[PDB]
Amino acid sequence: QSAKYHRLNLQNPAAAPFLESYKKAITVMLQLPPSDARNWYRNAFIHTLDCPHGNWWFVVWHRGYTGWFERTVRELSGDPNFAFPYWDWTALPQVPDSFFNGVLDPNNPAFIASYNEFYSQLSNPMSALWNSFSTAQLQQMRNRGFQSVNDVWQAVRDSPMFFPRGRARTLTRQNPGFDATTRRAVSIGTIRNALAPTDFITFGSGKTANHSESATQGILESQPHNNVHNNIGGFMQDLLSPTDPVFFAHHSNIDRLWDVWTRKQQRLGLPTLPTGANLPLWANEPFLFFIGPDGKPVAKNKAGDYATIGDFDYNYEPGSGEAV
Ligand SMILES: [Cu+2]
Ligand SMILES: [Cu+2]
Ligand SMILES: [Cu+2]
Ligand SMILES: [Cu+2]
Ligand SMILES: [Cu+2]
Repeated sequence: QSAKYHRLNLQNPAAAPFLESYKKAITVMLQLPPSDARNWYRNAFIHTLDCPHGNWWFVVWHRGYTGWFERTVRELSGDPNFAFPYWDWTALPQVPDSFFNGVLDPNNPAFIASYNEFYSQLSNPMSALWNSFSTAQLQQMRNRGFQSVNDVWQAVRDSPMFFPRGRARTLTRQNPGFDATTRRAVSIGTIRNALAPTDFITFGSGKTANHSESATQGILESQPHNNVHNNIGGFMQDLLSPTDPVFFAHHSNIDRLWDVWTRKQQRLGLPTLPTGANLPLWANEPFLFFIGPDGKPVAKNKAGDYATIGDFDYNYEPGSGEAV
């Protein structure tokens, strides 16, 4: 658990400068040309293109994506100590009041206001990106049902995934609280249920052949993760969710709950990952779309590279977890 960087509770007074650094980076990334892969919308589209939902690649893909984006925020904030604070929704079952301030709020006029402007600004860059894809990357797009960039845009338009100014979230500063179901989903009882499994698949959601396929889900994915996404509403209810800065605070917390689970398993001398023939099936899954803090494609392009915190070199201030 020794590490250079420290993911703190966003309610920790020592986290406050990191939330100001996050606002500085968001402003930079909204101002970068969408030819730069660290542009705010370019970053969100990595999620649309490659995120697994409803399978055993859930926690590990999100560990990869959050750790790379953490480096990008560190770089573009000029804050060399930056680490993503976590939203402990078990302790704070509401959108944090701090995420309604400045560019932490995706209704802020610094954000693209309309689908029309979004398409205008991102269409040529996303076509250029498509035209650059390797054989391997085009196979990932085929596995996801995308034959061209315009199939991605059809999904963006028809879902819909983009929300205009005033609708970027459903929850508001005045009424930021979760509904009864989502309050239960983030309750200490449900979190303890989420941590109880003693094998990776039951913890982290069901095995599939490729990470664009849907399977049975674990508690961590199906209850606190999914219910929080949908109760926030707007961007957070669909696959351009990382448009909302709170996405990374939500995922800092999910990743903390994984760290809690791994340490619980280690204490009991039980496996922390899939075992036997399942281990290479899981570890060898291609993750081909991550962007480093220099805006270049990353070398670490398989799920197994992200099994541990590893090179990302962060630890957690302890939060809501198992009964001691
Ligand atoms: Cu330190
Ligand atoms: Cu996701
Ligand atoms: Cu630098
Ligand atoms: Cu620099
Ligand atoms: Cu999520």
